[PDB]
Amino acid sequence: RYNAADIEVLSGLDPVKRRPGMYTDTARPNHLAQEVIDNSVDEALAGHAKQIEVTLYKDGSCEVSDDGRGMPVDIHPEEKIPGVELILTRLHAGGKFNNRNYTFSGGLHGVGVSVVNALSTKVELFIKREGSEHRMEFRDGNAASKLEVVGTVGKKNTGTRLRFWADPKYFDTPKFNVRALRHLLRAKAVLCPGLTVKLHDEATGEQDSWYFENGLRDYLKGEMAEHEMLPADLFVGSLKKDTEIVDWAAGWVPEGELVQESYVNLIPTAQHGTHVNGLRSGLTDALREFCDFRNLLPRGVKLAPEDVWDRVTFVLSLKMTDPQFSGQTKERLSSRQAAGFIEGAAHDAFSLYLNQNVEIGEKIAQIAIDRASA
Amino acid sequence: RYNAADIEVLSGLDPVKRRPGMYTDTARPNHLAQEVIDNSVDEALAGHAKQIEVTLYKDGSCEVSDDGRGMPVDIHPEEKIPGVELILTRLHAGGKFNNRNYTFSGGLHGVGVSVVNALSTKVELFIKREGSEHRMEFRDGNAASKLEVVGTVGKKNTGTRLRFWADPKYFDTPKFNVRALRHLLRAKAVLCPGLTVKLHDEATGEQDSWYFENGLRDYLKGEMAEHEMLPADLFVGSLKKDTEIVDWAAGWVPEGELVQESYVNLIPTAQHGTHVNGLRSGLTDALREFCDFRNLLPRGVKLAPEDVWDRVTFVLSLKMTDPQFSGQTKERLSSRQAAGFIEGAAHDAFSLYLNQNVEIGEKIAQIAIDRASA
Ligand SMILES: Nc1ncnc2c1ncn2[C@@H]1O[C@H](COP(=O)(O)OP(=O)(O)NP(=O)(O)O)[C@@H](O)[C@H]1O
Ligand SMILES: Nc1ncnc2c1ncn2[C@@H]1O[C@H](COP(=O)(O)OP(=O)(O)NP(=O)(O)O)[C@@H](O)[C@H]1O
Ligand SMILES: [Mg+2]
Ligand SMILES: [Mg+2]
Repeated sequence: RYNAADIEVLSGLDPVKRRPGMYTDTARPNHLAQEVIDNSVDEALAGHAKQIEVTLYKDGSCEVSDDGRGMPVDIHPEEKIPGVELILTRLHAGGKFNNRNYTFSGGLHGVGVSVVNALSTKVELFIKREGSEHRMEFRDGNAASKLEVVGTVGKKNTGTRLRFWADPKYFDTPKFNVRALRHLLRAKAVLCPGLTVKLHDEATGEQDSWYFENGLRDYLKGEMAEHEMLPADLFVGSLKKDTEIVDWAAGWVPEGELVQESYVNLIPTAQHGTHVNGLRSGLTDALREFCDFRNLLPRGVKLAPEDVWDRVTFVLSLKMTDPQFSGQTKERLSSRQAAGFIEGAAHDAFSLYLNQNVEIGEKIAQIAIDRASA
Repeated sequence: RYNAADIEVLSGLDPVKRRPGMYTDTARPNHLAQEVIDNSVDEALAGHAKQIEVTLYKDGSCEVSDDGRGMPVDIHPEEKIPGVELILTRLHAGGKFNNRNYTFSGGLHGVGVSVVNALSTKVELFIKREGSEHRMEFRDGNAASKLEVVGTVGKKNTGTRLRFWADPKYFDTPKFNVRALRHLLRAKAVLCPGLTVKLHDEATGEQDSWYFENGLRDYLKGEMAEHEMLPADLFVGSLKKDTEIVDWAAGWVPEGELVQESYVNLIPTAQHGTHVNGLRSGLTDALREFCDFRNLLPRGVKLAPEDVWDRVTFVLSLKMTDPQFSGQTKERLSSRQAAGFIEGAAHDAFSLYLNQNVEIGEKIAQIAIDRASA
């Protein structure tokens, strides 16, 4: 029949092994690498790392090296294991449930690295802290070694280096999408100024290396260099509040295909969420108030946000303490705070731009008016 | 600094309370009710329940009652607490990790009910099993009462009744979307024939009761009675293989707005996924093997899936052992197996309909090819 005994409890990393679809993208191990990139970028965003180096080995493994603080090797006071063993083997264990150890961290669930380990036949990592370099190895998510000291290092030579071999049984294909991972990694250098990011595909000999201090405008200009945007130089804005920061570059294109990237604590949000909603409302408000204060609007036509957005190319990078994502892969942002904050920020900053740059704003407005009439 | 002590381990329901966005749609508590609905529908899908009754009380709470097997009240052999206590209190604990207690269940993660309670100021449930009626109450996710024997019942009166009071701090709005929950509940009666589904919103004066012995074709006809489809009588198909079942009704609409509903073990998948991709592939493949065999397709123009799919209206219901969803909200199905299974079923079944009903099959092709003209 049906009793309490028929209720089974998955513990440790087993929930990830039995249903990985809810913890990662099972199409490719790219998002597993992303999880490791993110923890390195989070160290970078906290002013502790200045270099992320990603290597795609010919044996299918991927490795991420940062010069951040290194994940703790110390013994957990109420968990009996060294921190790294705890981090790699337990769900909902992480340093980012507060805003003490990381301010604007991409990681929030304490699940990321553990998913990598749970879905990797092998994980080998080297941590450098307190003058000593350590090594720990895992197999099929289980601890495969002890906390080894492999060498001595300079006191301030710190960092985490993690290399994982994705188990092909959990994925439609074990092959990495290099173009996507290349694009992803460069944007991390654009969005975290001062961070040097390198990628090395040992299968093709590719090397790439990025460093940008103030490059959001030039980043989006470069991604649509073939197309004619207006303003030709890409309206950019910003707003800081030490709990929320927003940066964006936006343009309107009469012809061609649209770059539309959005980010939350440097994590890409493919289905965009609420922060993109605020940018649309704010830009729309500033544009329907510019069409009316100047009577650019034929009569009978009213601008819907859809008309504003149909031909926009934007790059939105929001940073906030405690975002709210809909899943571990973090594809849309559902924080309701974000919609208003960006709408206001963009509404003020675009209104000033238009009343300062009247002829350009008209040419913007005509693109929206042409979409609404249609 | 930053040592192992700074790594926090959230246990119990604490992960849900600190980051509810990854476990539910925090825009409104609708998805909390869905989790309770889903567990009742799974009892129905296992041939043990024949009526689910949903009541949206004016005090903001929701209650879902089924006449199924009732969730276990005995003590778990290795967890020491009664089954209901384990179900409500622990993550990744369920009877749906195998195909023993439920064959085609919507639930797969063992997390659903725990999320509802974890995000509710109060939860009160009644179970009917073993001739005795039990009751247990929760507050803020914690057990607030014991497993009380509140009454006696007949041997064959069995069932589960759960009432939860969603904590308003976790949600953008505490009011339920009745239109959405109304539409949802009707699909459960349509997709599980013989199941009687009742909705009672005590605030809207609304009462509803759904029962269909065969309603898939009639369901889509009613939702697109406002537009003229082709075939006017709605091409439908089906296929069973003792591991997966697929049912669908599909039509092509020259004018009006397209209803496109997809389901996996009766759980709605709004961002459809692989089951819809296979249906699109099968129907498109079958239509060119018809446009080319009957030479209705101009050459130099080719039929792509987008052209077939541009104006399709479908309702697709897949049932399979071990689906794979991308998140707790189960918005996309990523099982790549399902894509092929439906493609074959749809490809064979659509080829037959066209070759028998060609004057209709032609007018279908005209919609697809004209759409390709652009
Ligand atoms: N490169 C690193 N350097 C230092 N600490 C790290 C590093 N990578 C991971 N950590 C620690 O590992 C813990 C858990 O990481 P992880 O499993 O990725 O979950 P999370 O990053 O905290 N949040 P999420 O990724 O959304 O599940 C964090 O609390 C960090 O303190
Ligand atoms: N109405 C019910 N009748 C009988 N058993 C139930 C009922 N509701 C819940 N259960 C049991 O409680 C377990 C946990 O349910 P739940 O937390 O909703 O997750 P799940 O159904 O296992 N899968 P998921 O919904 O994706 O998390 C189920 O596996 C059932 O065994
Ligand atoms: Mg992380
Ligand atoms: Mg469930």
